[PDB]
Amino acid sequence: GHMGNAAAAKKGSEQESVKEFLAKAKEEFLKKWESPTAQLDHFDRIKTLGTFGRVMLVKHKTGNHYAMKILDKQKVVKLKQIEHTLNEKRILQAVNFPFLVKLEFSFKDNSNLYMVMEYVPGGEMFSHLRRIGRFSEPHARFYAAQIVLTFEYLHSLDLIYRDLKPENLLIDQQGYIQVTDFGFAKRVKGRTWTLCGTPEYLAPEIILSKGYNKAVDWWALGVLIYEMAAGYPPFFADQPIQIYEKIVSGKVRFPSHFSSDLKDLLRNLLQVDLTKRFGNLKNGVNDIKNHKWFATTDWIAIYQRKVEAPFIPKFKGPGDTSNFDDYEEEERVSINEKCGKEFTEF
Amino acid sequence: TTYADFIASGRTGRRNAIHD
Ligand SMILES: O=S(=O)(O)c1cccc2cnccc12
Ligand SMILES: O=S(=O)(O)c1cccc2cnccc12
Repeated sequence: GHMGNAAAAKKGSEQESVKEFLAKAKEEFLKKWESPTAQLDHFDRIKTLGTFGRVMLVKHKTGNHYAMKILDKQKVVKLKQIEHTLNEKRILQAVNFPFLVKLEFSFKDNSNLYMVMEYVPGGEMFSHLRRIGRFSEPHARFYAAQIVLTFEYLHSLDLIYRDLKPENLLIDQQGYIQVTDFGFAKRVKGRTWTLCGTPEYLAPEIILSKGYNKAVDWWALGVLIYEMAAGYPPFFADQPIQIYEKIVSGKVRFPSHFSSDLKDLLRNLLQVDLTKRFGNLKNGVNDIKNHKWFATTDWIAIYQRKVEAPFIPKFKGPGDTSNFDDYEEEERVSINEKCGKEFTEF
Repeated sequence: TTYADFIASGRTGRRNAIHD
């Protein structure tokens, strides 16, 4: 067969150790989920890092920098995101993984909800990808491996993520990925039905109004790996409806510089037939982790953050924001409480 | 090229989620 005796025994033991790690991780998650912080004047507001509202760099007045997310309650209501948003705070307080951004404080006032997270200073993968143009296959693989491990973790907790895209992946000071934005994350032991996500990254079963499951995240991983290695996504067009036509068609074309191993992996991730899509089969995530394109990946070394990253962003000190774009800076909290009943639990 | 078609699409910037 493909593996000799030593190799097969090593892989077997590695897979059983993953099961052991995940069982403990699910126990910690459920304990925190069952039994889950500050105020606006505790922080000096510095500048706006990104755009329901804005994310701002703040300095806690222990001197540490954080990214403070500000959500207008009326906006959350108008976009019908009330349950998605209360759930995002609950998920972020309860999970724990090296590639998931860490929530440190939460609170609210008359008009806004606030989530204070660790500041990830290296900027969005999106910016780096558009600037460099495309990532080499080893560079794309280093990032992909972190997403594989992160989805393996989240899916073991029965959480579907549903918003993978380079815009939602931050690069930290060591060049590793931080997943942000859990507004669409949900516990789904079986199926769920909400039409949500980003057009380029939607699995066909979402577009076709089906009940769907965590397999949509593995489709989205295929889209991400393709966009990282090509510089552009596998399905695009002027308007979303034409993008959906390409996604459901069952056809994908690849750049001539893609390796044969990469094309084979992507044809198995970007698989319209759910009975054939990697991540959705009897062997689960092992079909992905054991694929030839990942043969050089040391999964435990990635998890321990012992692999040298291909890209280390510029860090000129604490509070440096040079990796983020510039946005217009605004100041206001209403004298009356907005949407009090809808957000009582936040 | 496919890259030129990507530029022509107008969807090269940060992309919004559906609910926007
Ligand atoms: O904003 S929520 O309350 O979360 C919400 C979720 C789903 C459908 C909705 C339809 N009309 C109003 C609100 C809705
Ligand atoms: O500014 S954003 O890119 O929207 C963003 C969102 C959530 C957490 C973040 C942590 N550090 C930097 C930026 C962050």
